[PDB]
Order: sequence, then structure tokens, then C-alpha cells
Amino acid sequence: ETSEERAARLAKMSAYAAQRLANESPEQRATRLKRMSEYAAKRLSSETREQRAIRLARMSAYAARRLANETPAQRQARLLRMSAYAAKRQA
DNA sequence: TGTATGTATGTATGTATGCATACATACATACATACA
Repeated sequence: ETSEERAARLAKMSAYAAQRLANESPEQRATRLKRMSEYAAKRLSSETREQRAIRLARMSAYAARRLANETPAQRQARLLRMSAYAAKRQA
């Protein structure tokens, strides 16, 4: 299959997925997300030490970039949230 | 006290395999811990 053919098959696949999600009830949505959670729990509890260390390292790097791309309003709101949460814990 | 840094949990998105099923990835949300 060519690079072009693959892209057209996958565009269609993505469109059917989009339709199916847009047709879900809120109950179907929440059942889907519960299964996603379980699948992820199950992957994590059998993770090796090394796989864990790689996952955290990537997570700490996704976080760095995300922070670095934040607008000034987003930064500011993030600091407010942390500052209010710290204040609550102190008091 | 407040912000930088780390991570437990959750999910939007894409797709390999049998349009739906059933994962799998990338990345966010939300708090927690380290540190100035």
C-alpha cells in the first residue's frame, strides 16, 4: 500500500471513529473511559522498573515543554492555582 | 510563602486487526514534593 493509500484509508477510519464518538451517550462515553482507565492501570502494575523510569523521564520532559509553551495568562493562572493550594495546606 | 519540579491518574486521538473492536500512544489534569 502506498503512503498516499494508507493516509486515505486512515482518514476514513478516523472519520468513522469521530461519528461513533459523536453518537455515544454520556453513559457509553463514561463506560468507554472506565475501560481505558483499567487498561492503563493494568499496563502500569506490570511495568518493569526500567519501563517505569523511562515513562517518568518522558513525562517530566513532556511537562517541561508544555510549561515552556504556555502563554503568560496560562502561566499566571497556573501559579495562582499552586499558590492557593499551598495556602490551603499551610492553614 | 510561593514557585519549580515530579508524578499518579485520566483521556483524546489514532489505528492494527476482526465499519467495529479493542487496543496503544501521546499527552493533559491535578495534585504533591522539593526547594529558593
